[PDB]
Amino acid sequence: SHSTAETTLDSFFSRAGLVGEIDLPLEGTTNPNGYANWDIDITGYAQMRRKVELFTYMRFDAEFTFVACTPTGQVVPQLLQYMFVPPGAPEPDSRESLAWQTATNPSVFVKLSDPPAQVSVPFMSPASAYQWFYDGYPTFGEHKQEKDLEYGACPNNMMGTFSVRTVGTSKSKYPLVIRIYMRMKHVRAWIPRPMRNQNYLFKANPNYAGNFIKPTGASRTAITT
Amino acid sequence: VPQLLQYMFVPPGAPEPDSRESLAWQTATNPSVFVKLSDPPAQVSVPFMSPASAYQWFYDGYPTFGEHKQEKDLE
Amino acid sequence: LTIGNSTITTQEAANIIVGYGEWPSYCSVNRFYTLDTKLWEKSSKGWYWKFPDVLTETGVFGQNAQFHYLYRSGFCIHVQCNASKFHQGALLVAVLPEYVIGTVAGGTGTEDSHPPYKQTQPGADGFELQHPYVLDAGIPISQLTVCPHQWINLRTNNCATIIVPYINALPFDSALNHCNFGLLVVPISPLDYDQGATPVIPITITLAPMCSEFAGLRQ
Amino acid sequence: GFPTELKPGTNQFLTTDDGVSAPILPNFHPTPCIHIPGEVRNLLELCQVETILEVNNVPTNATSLMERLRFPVSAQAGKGELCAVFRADPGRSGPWQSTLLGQLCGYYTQWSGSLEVTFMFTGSFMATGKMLIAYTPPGGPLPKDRATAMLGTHVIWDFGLQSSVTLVIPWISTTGLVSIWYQTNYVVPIGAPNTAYIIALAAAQKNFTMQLCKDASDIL
Amino acid sequence: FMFTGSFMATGKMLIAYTPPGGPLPKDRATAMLGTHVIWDFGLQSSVTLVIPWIS
Amino acid sequence: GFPTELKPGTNQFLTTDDGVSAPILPNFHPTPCIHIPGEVRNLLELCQVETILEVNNVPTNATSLMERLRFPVSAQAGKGELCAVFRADPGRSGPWQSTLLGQLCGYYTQWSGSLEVTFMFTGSFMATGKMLIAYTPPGGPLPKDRATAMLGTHVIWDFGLQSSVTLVIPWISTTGLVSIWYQTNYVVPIGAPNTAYIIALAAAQKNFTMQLCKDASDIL
Repeated sequence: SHSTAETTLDSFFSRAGLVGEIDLPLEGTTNPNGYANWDIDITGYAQMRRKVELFTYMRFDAEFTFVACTPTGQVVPQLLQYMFVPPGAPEPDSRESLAWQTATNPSVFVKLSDPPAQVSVPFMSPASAYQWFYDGYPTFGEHKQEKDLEYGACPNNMMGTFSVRTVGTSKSKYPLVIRIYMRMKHVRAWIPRPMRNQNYLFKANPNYAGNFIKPTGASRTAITT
Repeated sequence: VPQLLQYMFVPPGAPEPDSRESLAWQTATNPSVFVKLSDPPAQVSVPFMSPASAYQWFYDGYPTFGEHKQEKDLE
Repeated sequence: LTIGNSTITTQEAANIIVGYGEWPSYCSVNRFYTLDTKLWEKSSKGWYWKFPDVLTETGVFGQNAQFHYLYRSGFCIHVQCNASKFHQGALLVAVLPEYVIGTVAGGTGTEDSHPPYKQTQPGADGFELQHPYVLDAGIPISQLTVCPHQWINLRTNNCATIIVPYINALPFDSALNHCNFGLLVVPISPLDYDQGATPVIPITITLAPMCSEFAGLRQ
Repeated sequence: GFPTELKPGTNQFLTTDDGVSAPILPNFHPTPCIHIPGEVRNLLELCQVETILEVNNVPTNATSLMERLRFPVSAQAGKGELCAVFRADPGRSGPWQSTLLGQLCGYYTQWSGSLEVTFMFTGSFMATGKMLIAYTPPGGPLPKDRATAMLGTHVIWDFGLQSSVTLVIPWISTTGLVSIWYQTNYVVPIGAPNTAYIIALAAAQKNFTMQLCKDASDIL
Repeated sequence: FMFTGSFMATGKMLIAYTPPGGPLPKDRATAMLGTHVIWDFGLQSSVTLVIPWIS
Repeated sequence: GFPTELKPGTNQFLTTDDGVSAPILPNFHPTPCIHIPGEVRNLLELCQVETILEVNNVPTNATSLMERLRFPVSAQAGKGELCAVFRADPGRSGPWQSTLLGQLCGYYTQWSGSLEVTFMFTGSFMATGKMLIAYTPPGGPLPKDRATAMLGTHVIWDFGLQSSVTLVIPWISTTGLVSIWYQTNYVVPIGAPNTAYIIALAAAQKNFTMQLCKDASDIL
């Protein structure tokens, strides 16, 4: 229409929603080391995933934000860290790891009492556009018979990694609950792909299961209204 | 007190939340904002959402817009 | 252009269809490839093909294309379906870019290792769809028409053509490393015929790429 | 420092905001943009593409999905009703959630415009007959026979044309009904198949558009 | 070549020529590599072959 | 004071920021800038300088490092393979981490462009012979002999020229291989040393560049 701004592909992708959920309890077994990590899995949520396979070649940026709250929702005087891990850089392995003080890894000091801060990452893919389907082998190496260390994390598709840590030699005094939101500014796609409609079986692999359901069965017969 | 509260606008098409742990809270298409109440009060605005050209406080007809005029429709 | 005595009888009244109104491009020829005839049956569900890996065995320059790395050509694909005037049937031809083959993970435990070489190699003949409603990939068959395609009806036509340029995942593309595309043929209305008539419908597909590149590297 | 106090509500965080943030990498240079034959602009042109529609939904077996998307026709049935396509409302369940148009409209609340459909016939070259396309406006009662439907806007099928038969709905916004009826009996020459199957196509017109987004998701 | 089928018939045919010296043909694929003529039944007898040289 | 509320995330502290701070000394005057013959602009021109490369790595003794950077040649070996330089990938360990080009690329993640190498010979003035330079493209199997390598892009060495022999790699981006083979036997006049030692040089071409920085450090 004349006012078609709300109907464009940007508007069709203009929404900040739930992307990540990571918890850091004071004591427990989910993270007995005081820190956690999160891989960017857009395909994890079938809501946002089902959108992207409508096209095959697509480009998108993103911005990320962090929220710190207690199970009751109170605010406490502590700081938390966030840093982007490029594929070449190594992930942290311990709470006292040397990766925290690495200069080449961008990190920011943030006070959670300050209303939540938000950061953005530009286009990091070495290729021209993202490809959600790679019609070939997951690994880009010359070997096609072994279990290579580069399997799963290929330089041609991965788009980064985040880690969280509370810095300070003194022990943390409060429980933490962390929620993650993301949104895109520039989105551009080239070629449409038929929509994926049937039930999913795996979290990131389009393989499906032998029990067949149809998307609709409401209409009984042609003669029936 | 140090706590946060949520506010979101529900369009007529969207479904209302039913439980505290409902899946509607994390729905992306429903606009919601994270706000700290310690911050002096925040204010938000909504533009013209009526599908019609202007609002009508009196509808000289049936409350329901459906084709049935005898039952207790959900609408 | 004959290999000894290869002078087939070809149609001169093809129905010209253009793709997006765009002819192919330069660097970013008269050999007509011949494939084995396909038999269409009443209970048949449709077939599929994968290029260029399977194409490197049928063509005269295709056989040499096994050793050629890059490509630079325009595709004129001819699909031919000859039938009598009193036969019944309907066929769909379409091209699905970046067509990822959907493996089937059955059994009591929903987990499998790296795809077996048996599934990866169906041969140069082609394979049959297990459940053609989802194209054996969980992708609904209702939505193929958004991609380039053509309608083939026995009452209407006997041949069709498709022209598609090179679309790849990278500006610098490898044909022997990256799977480009594939062709899908599936019946919509099952073929019917009178008792005693010919029960086999021939299908032939013809394509004519221009040329490929050798490449090569040393240490 | 400079004397100015922002009005209360400075740190409100709403998703709709047109905010720009400092890049995490202020020195990286993005990869050059290339030209790709594929290109997408809006949702309107994607609605302008043709896709098949389904009518029959009797069988439910896994190896039986195909005869759903098409409906049969036989010469024994005559002067009656073959198939009645369900009510015209793409957003709701029925015929249109199978095609691309309804599903994309599924991510929206209300829409307005005009819709058009085209029909294709898959009979033998030696076959002939007459067919009727019936459209009734919303509000009007259910059609009774070919005569009642013929009063309104109807399309008559000729087998001298293969698929030139098409219908255009002037307006859609409780819902309209369309049905197919037997104007004459089906006659077939001897030595030819006694039955055929029918398929149809649908798309969206130029003036069709959506207004407001909806947060709708079903699986998973 | 001339064809004497019915007006309602259809099908596909192949004409194979191999140059002297070359081994015997095996199937349609091997012969298709060389100069071959493909027969179309949309044409009645337009199918013809020309041998560039014989000695 | 002036009515405007900044969006949340005002005090985020990221290292990449292009922020300017008030000087601690607002009255000091910096020392005048002088002209120095040395001058540096980017990392590209520093890659455009020549540096030696190493092949042999058999001995490890402290007083034995020098015979690593050069590899020997003898007249007894003929019609075979003298030395096979390791896979072409400057960032990873192998040949190139000894030279300046690989080490500076060590502070980066990915790179693209073309590479060139030049070879120098240190034989006697009275010596003669023939030599072969072999390059195989990535993907291709390992070379077998001089004949297989000769099919691809190869460089033939002539002793009528001292060091005019050079090789250029059109593209590098799993890794390529280069090797040296004996095209003919080594012949030497009587009264001359029976063996010699060989050295080589390497550099980067104009179109060679890096894209993204990496946080890599080894010692200490």
